[PDB]
Amino acid sequence: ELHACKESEYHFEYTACDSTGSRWRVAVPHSPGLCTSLPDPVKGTECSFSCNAGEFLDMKDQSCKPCAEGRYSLGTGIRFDEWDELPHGFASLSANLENCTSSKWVPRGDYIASNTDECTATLMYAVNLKQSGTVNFEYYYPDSSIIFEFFVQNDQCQPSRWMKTTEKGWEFHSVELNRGNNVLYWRTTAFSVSKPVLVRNIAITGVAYTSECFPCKPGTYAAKQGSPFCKLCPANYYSNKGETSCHPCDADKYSEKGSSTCKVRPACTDKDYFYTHTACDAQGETQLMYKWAIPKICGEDLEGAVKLPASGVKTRCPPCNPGFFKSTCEPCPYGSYSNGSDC
Amino acid sequence: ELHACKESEYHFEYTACDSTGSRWRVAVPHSPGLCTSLPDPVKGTECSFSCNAGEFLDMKDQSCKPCAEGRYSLGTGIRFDEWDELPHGFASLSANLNCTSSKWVPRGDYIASNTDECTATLMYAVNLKQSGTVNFEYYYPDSSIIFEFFVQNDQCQPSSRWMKTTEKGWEFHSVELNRGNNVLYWRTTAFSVWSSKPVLVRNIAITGVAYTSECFPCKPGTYAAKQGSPFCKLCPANYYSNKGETSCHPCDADKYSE
Amino acid sequence: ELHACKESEYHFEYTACDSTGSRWRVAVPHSPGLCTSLPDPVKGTECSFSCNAGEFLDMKDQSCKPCAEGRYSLGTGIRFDEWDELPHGFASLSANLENCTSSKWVPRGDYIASNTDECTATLMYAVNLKQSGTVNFEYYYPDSSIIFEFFVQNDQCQPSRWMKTTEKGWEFHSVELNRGNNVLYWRTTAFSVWSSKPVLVRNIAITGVAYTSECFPCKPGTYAAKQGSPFCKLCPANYYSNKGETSCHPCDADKYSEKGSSTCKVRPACTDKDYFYTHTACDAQGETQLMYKWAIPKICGEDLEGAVKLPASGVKTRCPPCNPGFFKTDNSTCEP
Ligand SMILES: *[C@@H]1O[C@H](CO)[C@@H](O)[C@H](O)[C@H]1NC(C)=O
Ligand SMILES: *[C@@H]1O[C@H](CO)[C@@H](O)[C@H](O)[C@H]1NC(C)=O
Ligand SMILES: *[C@@H]1O[C@H](CO)[C@@H](O)[C@H](O)[C@H]1NC(C)=O
Ligand SMILES: [Cu+2]
Ligand SMILES: [Cu+2]
Ligand SMILES: [Cu+2]
Repeated sequence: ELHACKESEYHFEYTACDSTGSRWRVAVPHSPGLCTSLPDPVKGTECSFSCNAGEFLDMKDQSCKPCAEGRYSLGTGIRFDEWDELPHGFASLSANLENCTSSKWVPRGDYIASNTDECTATLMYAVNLKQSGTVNFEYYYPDSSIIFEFFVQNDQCQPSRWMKTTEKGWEFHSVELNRGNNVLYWRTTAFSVSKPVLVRNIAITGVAYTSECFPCKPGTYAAKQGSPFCKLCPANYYSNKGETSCHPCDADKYSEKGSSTCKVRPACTDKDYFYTHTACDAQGETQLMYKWAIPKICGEDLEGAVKLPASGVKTRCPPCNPGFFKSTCEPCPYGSYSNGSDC
Repeated sequence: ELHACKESEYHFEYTACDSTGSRWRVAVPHSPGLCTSLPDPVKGTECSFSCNAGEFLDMKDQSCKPCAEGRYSLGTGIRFDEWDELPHGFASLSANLNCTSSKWVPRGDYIASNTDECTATLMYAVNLKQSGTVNFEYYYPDSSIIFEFFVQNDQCQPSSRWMKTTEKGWEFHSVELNRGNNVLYWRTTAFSVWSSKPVLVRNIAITGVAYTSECFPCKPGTYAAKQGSPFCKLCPANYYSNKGETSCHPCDADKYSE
Repeated sequence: ELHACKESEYHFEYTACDSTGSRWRVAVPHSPGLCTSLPDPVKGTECSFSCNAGEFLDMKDQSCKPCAEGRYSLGTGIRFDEWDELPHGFASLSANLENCTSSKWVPRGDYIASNTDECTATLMYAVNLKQSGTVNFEYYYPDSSIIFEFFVQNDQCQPSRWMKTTEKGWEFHSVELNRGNNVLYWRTTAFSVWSSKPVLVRNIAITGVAYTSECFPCKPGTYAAKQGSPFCKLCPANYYSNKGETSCHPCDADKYSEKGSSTCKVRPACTDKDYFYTHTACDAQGETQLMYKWAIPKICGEDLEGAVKLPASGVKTRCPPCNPGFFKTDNSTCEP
């Protein structure tokens, strides 16, 4: 009476994991009572198949496929790059150490920000790692006035906690996590003897045993298949969802790095160009050569825009730097002093 | 904020046929709100692609596949081999020429006509999307009863009318049909000569209906060996089988089976 | 490489209806392979959305819009107001009643006409109503010498069939139809031995066919003012119009226009046939004055040369004796 469903009406699904850990790849119709003669169940993977980053589990043949072009999988983990609001699951508990309740870890923007005043602002995440994994987050440590603590309390609530200062770049941090219900804690306190502490790209690995491919967000492009992270489109290039490559933008429009849509180039203003003076010539006269800022996003064709002023007239230089004798001054050797005219 | 649609979620489907006949193979999630970045629509068959008996339409590559072992497709047609009750769509209307009781009685293996002098009409109003034929096996043992099978047209205009005697076993008959809503009539009126054996009809097969159809598992007691079978062969006596079997298992020594 | 298509290329369309009756509003590019990231298909209406007369189904939002000005939608039905030739789908079958094959429903013009001679001329239409609907047709029945039969056959070809005679106006008729492949019949028999007057049928409108129609620009000579009009009103006399016209454009004085005329026609010069003579009532002295008048639909200009003017008349001429049974007074105004 019923049909014999083709490949389009029956989908593979895994049974409930037993005590030993065996699963059966049973065939299930998409809606009840639509077909019979389903394919016979076969042995599934032993409840621990974890596809690597950039891969998804194909049910037809139980193996990790390398995904498609322009799409990312994030693997058996999650990421918290967005910080417009507090991401779901994060608890921004703030308590006075002994009102600072209004002072807590605030979602400043692309990065979260710590409280500058003297208070205990804890950012806590409670994630149940089904598999052994690690956490990778980028933390900015501008000043030593506010201390940074990152300790993952374990499954039994059982507890090197302090993070060293970061210079120059954002730096990178990573700790190991076990299979227990690990609860991550990000807390900062100010001694009030300021510069807030910033956190970006919280990456927790070993969560769901399997993920699914995700289209690249606007402003992001992925070229090769199986990309754990979808790269960012360069400046002056726009993009959309699922774009394999960034489309070049028009000349009259300017685009920032990873921009969803192009923005019209405004007319150049007096603020755009900056004055400057170059070195002296053979006669001792320096020529001033006005320059535009390298993030030049304005157009000369548009009316009402001040052009780069015509400069370069040779103007006699003042006496050269002390300790330097000339008109290309060279460093006078040690043991001789110069005021700019003679050494 | 939606995951890219995997091969297992989106199910290819054809758009509504336009006036010219162009169709699009749009990709649709099995339930709304699941996927994004679905495969792009492509041109489909021109609203008239039909797969012969024993084949089905595979949407992935728009062509006819040979089905599989132990399954019959019936093609672009229907079949009414079962007669335990009156099949759906059949109107066993009987008009006096009271004879309300007399009509085409649906015996299990075959349908039997009336024996008395009452006009019993077995009507089937079927809409044929494609020009096809109707085939059936009619038993006509006695000539006192007159057997008429005439095809009415789409505009109800009448359209060889009578049938010949079927001596020496069941015979086979077939007439052509048309694009319209042909309405088939089976009628037998018995002359009151004070004497008859009712006319018997089996295996009504109408082709050209509903365009492509899907494969079905073989009915119990019937087996199919190779893919593409338009019908499941009957298992030999003393042997038995079940649904979907490619062969008939032998039976026990202390058991018999027709 | 392909780029995401702006709203100028992808058009919303409905997938094939399933057994339960659910559809998906898939966004389909106009030409294959031009874009990606198309809008996600959403749930459609349950395969039975029927916009009323004067409304069209908007794909952007699944609701019935009131159409635009100057255009009609005809609703979920069809109309057969044109009868210059036999409309497509109509079978004017003629058969002998027992050679009368020559007799059939002739498309005389804006109306169809039945056969005067003794023969059976059936006007058959086979329309598949996807929805329950009605048929509305105006029929003219001048004389009873020719009988009119209008019966609707069902899907199983299994059949009030006789129509009433019409006096004065064209009258209006309507019956009900089912969801089957209904076949409408219009036949006339001429059982009268001595003659005849043909039977006329106009404005056959069958509703409930395709579940949805599309707005159509109004034909020339027709204007539509309010949106959602299931018909375009005909322009009055001396007014011309064209396709999609919201209002009928007034014509020039030298040109005359019939009702529902696409283009104006130059007024010919007045001829002796245009005016008709007549005599008015008597005066107090018993003299009548004749006052020639132009015909009510007079079409001719006085300015054009070669046109005879309205002749000067009104000379008092003594009336003959008044009507029998009527006696005149001093004012010669006879009273009963
Ligand atoms: C105490 O904390 C509450 C919570 O934010 C705050 O509304 C209140 O102003 C504080 N009291 C002070 C600052 O005196
Ligand atoms: C008369 O017709 C009815 C059905 O309408 C039927 O049940 C009844 O048996 C008939 N009478 C005889 C005597 O057969
Ligand atoms: C009757 O005969 C044929 C069709 O049967 C037709 O062509 C012919 O004109 C008819 N006769 C007359 C007198 O019209
Ligand atoms: Cu499904
Ligand atoms: Cu490009
Ligand atoms: Cu066996």
